[PDB]
Amino acid sequence: LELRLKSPVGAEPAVYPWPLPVYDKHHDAAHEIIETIRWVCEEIPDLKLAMENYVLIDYDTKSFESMQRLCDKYNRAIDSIHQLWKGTNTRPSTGLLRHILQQVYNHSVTDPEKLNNYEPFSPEVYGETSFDLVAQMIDEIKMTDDDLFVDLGSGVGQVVLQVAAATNCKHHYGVEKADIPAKYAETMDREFRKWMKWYGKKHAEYTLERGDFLSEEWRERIANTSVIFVNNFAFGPEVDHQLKERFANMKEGGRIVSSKPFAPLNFRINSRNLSDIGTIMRVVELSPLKGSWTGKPVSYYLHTIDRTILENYFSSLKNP
Ligand SMILES: O=C(c1ccc2ncccc2c1)c1c(Cl)cccc1Cl
Repeated sequence: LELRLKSPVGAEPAVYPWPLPVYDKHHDAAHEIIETIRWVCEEIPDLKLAMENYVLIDYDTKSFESMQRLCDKYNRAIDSIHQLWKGTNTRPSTGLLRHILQQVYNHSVTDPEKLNNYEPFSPEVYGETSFDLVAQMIDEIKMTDDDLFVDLGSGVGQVVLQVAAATNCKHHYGVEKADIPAKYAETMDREFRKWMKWYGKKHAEYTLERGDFLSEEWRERIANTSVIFVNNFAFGPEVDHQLKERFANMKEGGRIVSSKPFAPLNFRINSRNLSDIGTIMRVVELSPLKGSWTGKPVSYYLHTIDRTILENYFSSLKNP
């Protein structure tokens, strides 16, 4: 007993067992099947024509025969369209990406109890504000092929997968120290690549890793990163202090996107604060409410390595 969904690009079919898995009280694999068919029909206009109207209105998620009717109607339409293309990979849309990331998480994080995360910006609630906030950030930082993106404490890899699907960075890295999210990130990686192939969607190169970003190996790695992303909201003072030390080795124009600023927004250099990281970096608050945002009143911080802050203070002492 199983349900099969044919790929719009001829990849290996999506195979679901019956009874279908349940994700939570209001979310299950049946709704995922319905939403996948709908997204495929949205992106392929010919497919919508081929597929009968009623099929997506009258379905019973709790009926094997009903779900199988729904799956067969889609598959036949996939077959009709593949015969039409016989007679002679882009980036996913934002909408489709939200669906893919949720789908990848649903298939990967099978026991979310195991995460022990009660934080408001945790993997279990990613689609709520994070997806939209990360999307707002991608539009604001505007990375190129010369950039290398690192998420320090990447969890199950959701930020890395979103940025990789949206940008053209040389490479995207995610580093996670903790055992449980790092083991789930291995499945997230497999599922992401499988589903992206199924939809026929392109993504940048990315690596999800297990490791301590405060290690010796990661000192030179932070130093050579152009865009660092770090949710440092719960970070201790020692972790904060150590990170500032790693950031002090970054190149001019290097950027750090974070939840809490690493330097005051109103930092003013003087004879007493010359050790502070604020002497070598600009800091701005980016709030989607300032930048048609109707979500949570959230903000993130953009830091830019700029050693001219320090250079100017010295030139000012030498040239009054
Ligand atoms: O990680 C965050 C994030 C942001 C704000 C937060 N506010 C309070 C608590 C945690 C938080 C985490 C993030 C960042 Cl830094 C940039 C872009 C998109 C996202 Cl989702």
